[PDB]
Amino acid sequence: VQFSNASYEAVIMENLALGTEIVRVQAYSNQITYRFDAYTSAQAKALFKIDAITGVITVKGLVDREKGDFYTLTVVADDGGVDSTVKVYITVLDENDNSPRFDFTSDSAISVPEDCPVGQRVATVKARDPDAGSNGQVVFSLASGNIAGAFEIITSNDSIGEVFVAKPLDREELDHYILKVVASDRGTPPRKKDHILQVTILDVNDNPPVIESPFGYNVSVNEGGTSVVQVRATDRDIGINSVLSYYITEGNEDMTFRMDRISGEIATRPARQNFYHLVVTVEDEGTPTLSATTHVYVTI
Ligand SMILES: [Ca+2]
Ligand SMILES: [Ca+2]
Ligand SMILES: [Ca+2]
Ligand SMILES: [Ca+2]
Ligand SMILES: [Ca+2]
Ligand SMILES: [Ca+2]
Repeated sequence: VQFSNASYEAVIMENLALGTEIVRVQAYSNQITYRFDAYTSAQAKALFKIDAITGVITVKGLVDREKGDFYTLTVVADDGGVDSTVKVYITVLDENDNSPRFDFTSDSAISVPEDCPVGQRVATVKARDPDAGSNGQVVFSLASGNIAGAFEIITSNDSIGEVFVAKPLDREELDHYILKVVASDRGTPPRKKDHILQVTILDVNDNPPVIESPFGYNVSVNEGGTSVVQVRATDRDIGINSVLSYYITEGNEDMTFRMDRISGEIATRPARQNFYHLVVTVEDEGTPTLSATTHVYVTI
């Protein structure tokens, strides 16, 4: 009718082996038998058992702190003669038994213009770890593919990773990244999960046409429609940012010459001076418009 103690307490690690003895209830007057009362939860009765004779409570099931960190058992001491009851309080401590998992709201493929300023945010990732304290805090890093330190990841709220431009980008040097984002917990030792973020670098019109002849063109013609010279230029950008237009902008007031806008070929017009100094402008078709100038000196 009386118990060895006012209540019983035990502190156990989650995932403790089945059969582990956690506490012994003892009552005294007649044989005494021990059992859980009717009100003790189904969840608790699946995890713990009490020996009818000894009063020893053992681990019966898989104790998972992420499913519950505290149980109240009520134990009946039946002398076969209402029976006395006593409370048993079980605290469950944390194992670092979970790795971070990325949420599906995490960016996995982004497009960044190569003139994206240092400090601008280009992506966010989110990860969770259901362990307790340090075992559940998440910190992000860029473990590989972060060529020349282009990007940096900053962690908020042990939960969100913000990806920023850390160094100026240049599509003409590197037009894509495969960043291996790592979510680590702060367990000792830590558990980690990786996530791939693909970065495509978009072109800006940041390269001018470059004239292939550094000193311009010096030519003699002795012609109606006779080709005189082809001006050529290149451009390091792509798409419309490297599509070139060729114009004669000065020295052709008497209309002796024609320049094909696309090919840069100069011809005499179908149709007087012994000498012409043509100025040629080459423009790309991007924004802002970039251009180069060259000189074409024509002797007839
Ligand atoms: Ca667990
Ligand atoms: Ca963890
Ligand atoms: Ca845990
Ligand atoms: Ca560039
Ligand atoms: Ca460019
Ligand atoms: Ca260009």
